Amino acid sequence: AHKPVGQNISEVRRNARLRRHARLRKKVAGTAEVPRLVVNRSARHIHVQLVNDLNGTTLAAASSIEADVRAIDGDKKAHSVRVGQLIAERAKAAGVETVVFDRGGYTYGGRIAALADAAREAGLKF
Amino acid sequence: MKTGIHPEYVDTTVQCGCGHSFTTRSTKQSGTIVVEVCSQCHPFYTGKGRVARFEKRYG
Amino acid sequence: MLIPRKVKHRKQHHPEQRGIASGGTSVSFGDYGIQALEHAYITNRQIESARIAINRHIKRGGKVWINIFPDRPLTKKPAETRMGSGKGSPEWWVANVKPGRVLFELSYPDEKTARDALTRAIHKLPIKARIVTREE
Amino acid sequence: TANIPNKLTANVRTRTGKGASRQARRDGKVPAVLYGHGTDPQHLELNARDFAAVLRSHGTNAILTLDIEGTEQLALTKALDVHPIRRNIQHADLLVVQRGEKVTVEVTVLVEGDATPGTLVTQDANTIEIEAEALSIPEQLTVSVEGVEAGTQITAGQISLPEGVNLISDPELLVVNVVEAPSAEALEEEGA
Amino acid sequence: SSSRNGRDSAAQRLGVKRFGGQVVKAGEILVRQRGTHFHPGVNVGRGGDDTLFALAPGAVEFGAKRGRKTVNIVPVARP
Amino acid sequence: DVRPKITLACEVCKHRNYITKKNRRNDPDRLEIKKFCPNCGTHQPHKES
RNA sequence: GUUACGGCGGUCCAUAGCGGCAGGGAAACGCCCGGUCCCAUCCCGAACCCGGAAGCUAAGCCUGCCAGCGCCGAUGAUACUACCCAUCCGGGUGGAAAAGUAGGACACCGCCGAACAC
RNA sequence: GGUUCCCUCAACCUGGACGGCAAUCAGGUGUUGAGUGUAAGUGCACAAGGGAGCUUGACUGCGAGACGGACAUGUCGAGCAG
RNA sequence: AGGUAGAGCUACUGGAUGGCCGAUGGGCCCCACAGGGUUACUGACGUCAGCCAAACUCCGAAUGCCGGUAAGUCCAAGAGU
Ligand SMILES: [Zn+2]
Repeated sequence: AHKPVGQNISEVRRNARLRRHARLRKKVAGTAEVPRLVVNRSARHIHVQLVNDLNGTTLAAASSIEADVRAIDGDKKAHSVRVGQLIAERAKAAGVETVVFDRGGYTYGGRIAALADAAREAGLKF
Repeated sequence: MKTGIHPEYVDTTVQCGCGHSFTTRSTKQSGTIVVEVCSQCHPFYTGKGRVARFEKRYG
Repeated sequence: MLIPRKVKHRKQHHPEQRGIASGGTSVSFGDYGIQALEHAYITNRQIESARIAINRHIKRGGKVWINIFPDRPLTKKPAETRMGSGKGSPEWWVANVKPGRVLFELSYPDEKTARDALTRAIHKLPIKARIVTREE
Repeated sequence: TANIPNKLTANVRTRTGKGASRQARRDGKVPAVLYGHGTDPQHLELNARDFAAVLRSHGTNAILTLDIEGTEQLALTKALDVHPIRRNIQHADLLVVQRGEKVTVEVTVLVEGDATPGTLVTQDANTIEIEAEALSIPEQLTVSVEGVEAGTQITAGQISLPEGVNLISDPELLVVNVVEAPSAEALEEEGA
Repeated sequence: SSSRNGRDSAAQRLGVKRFGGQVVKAGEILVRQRGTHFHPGVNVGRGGDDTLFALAPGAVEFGAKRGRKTVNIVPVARP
Repeated sequence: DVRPKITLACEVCKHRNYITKKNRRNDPDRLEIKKFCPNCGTHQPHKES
């Protein structure tokens, strides 16, 4: 019988991110007029959503799991630009033109900053 | 590793009194050191001039 | 004489003398006990006089429990002074007793000497009281 | 161990409250409640003198068979409300039980015998918990202090229980603590 | 001798000014307090000295969110 | 006085726009700080008199 | 539409938690490999960041069963109380606890997305 | 003081040269018992508590609507422009 | 919206009764040191049972207060502003 003594770094990392995501969400919130752009990052992919916090409903969502994004022959940040452009097309196809950015806890920079600037040049303003 | 805050660090080479040699990295600017006791020399690992002064003049 | 080591507040209002006792209305340790039938402030001087009276009757054997403690101070202002200028310094410690409370207990091998011993203690207290046992 | 249920006549109350319960007591009655796995509590009334006679000769854990408007019902006495001063019985809880059911019950332990002449007996715990059949609850539990010398902690796990009765409380309670009898100097220093 | 006591300070008239269901204007004071015994809710702000005031006209409504007592302002629908 | 009252003046128009306090033991020198000068209409360096 | 699946939220925010036993890797979620580049350590690529895909569900995460601990908790009775009778005792109409008992309970609800099916 | 970002204490158990109950180091338990310049109270772990970078809003012209009030005083405030 | 009456306390801060266990101290004997048992001894920590508080609170009324609403009195309260 094996009995681990402490906490794996995965558990420490996970609870620390949710800790600093809630500290973020004490200010930003989603409304139908000005939705919220939630981004989730992993070691393989990146996800975005447009959430309306008034009733807890998701408007549009783009992700790196889509077949067309996988075909890109760049690095991880090259797929983040592709994912950012998809959400901007889907955001404006539902009448949304202004959003607020929810970085999800992660540091703003690198992959996250690549996605946001891809969705800024594509029409969304935030 | 920050740029200009750490001691200058270069690969070295240790040579013992039993003829053993290693290939390690340390902080010594010389590039090599010589030691008379190693893992192969000290009695506690192996289990095997004052001594010579009494063993030469007196026997 | 029983005296608390320290009380947080030295000069306190008078303990209220309304209602009947909520807890302590039963015998837990000994075989016999003294149950109160009136409200009063039982001073530590009366408690000491009332457990010595129990001691002098059972002599050697038996055990005595005291279920109340003089926690609450009553102040007295200095003699022959006009009213006013502060509140007096505490003098004697009392225990707020309500009807139904069990004050003393006793554990002695025979009944007549134990019931007689508790009666000597009742005559030292400023209230009506009775002797109770552990049975319903 | 087998018991015979005690017959009592219970009348269903019409009005409940503090005014109605006080009036019922003045007429020589005790309000009572019959809950349990019936899961629909009945607010009953019992004759004050007849109910207390059953308690006198059978103890607090008395099995009862009640007559509610012509229908019988096995009941157990769960708890009693007693005035501290008047020693009344202001209320009573009745729990519905059926034959063969196991119920956890507190029974009294009694001390008997005559120990060493130089010792004093001090019983610490008045009751211990058991778990017996509906009709197979002992009316008392007996321990013996005979020839017991000096300091001995009689323990709850050393009490001779009948068949079909299992101790529920932990087996390390201190029930009877025989001790050397205090002297005239031990009396004086204790309590000052 | 004498007494060393005898001081006190002016009562500050703290407390709930507008109660549940009571229609208020914008900027109107709802609760005066020291700490956040009551936290702000929707359309309610917290002042410099922890005063809760309405940010929009409506009706007062007390709630509870994540273990915290809150004060909320709900709109009144025009006829 | 340890904490005296000091007047901060614009370094362009020499107008005395603000008054505040400082500890002349922790800050033996004249306090230098930027504040809005209404006469100039923009944030300018203000230095203690 | 199906799932021992992944995000984002809610409940006058534990009936949802702690603990124990047995199980899962389809895509995802993770540990994991390395420090060329954006970036970083009051020292340290541990962390934050970046580029990947040899190993594993051992941990996080998720599923099922437990009532040992915490949690919720009546009916009835009592304490207390507004008004009213009552010459010092007390009572009537209305309201009604805290503790305890029978019990409940190893959560419930909504929007998107995956793999498969249609 | 302003803002942006990061963090979780006290106590207890175990192992360590001077070193001891208690200094610095390491692992575990630990949901607030520590801390908040300063009395007490109301709050604060979502931190208002600990750490770091830049900084001067410790502004100018104003201020719908309110609290409190013998009067004179006193207090809160969204929002507009520079 | 409250924290009074009541009640409750391993739910906090204090006070406090009796058992059980047993570190720490006087030690005694272990020839002086570390090396083990002993108490008419002192007894932490923990635990079982019974309690107390204007400046204690995990709880918690009846009244009173603020607002809405439907009526009542209405040739009068001889009301309110
Ligand atoms: Zn100027």
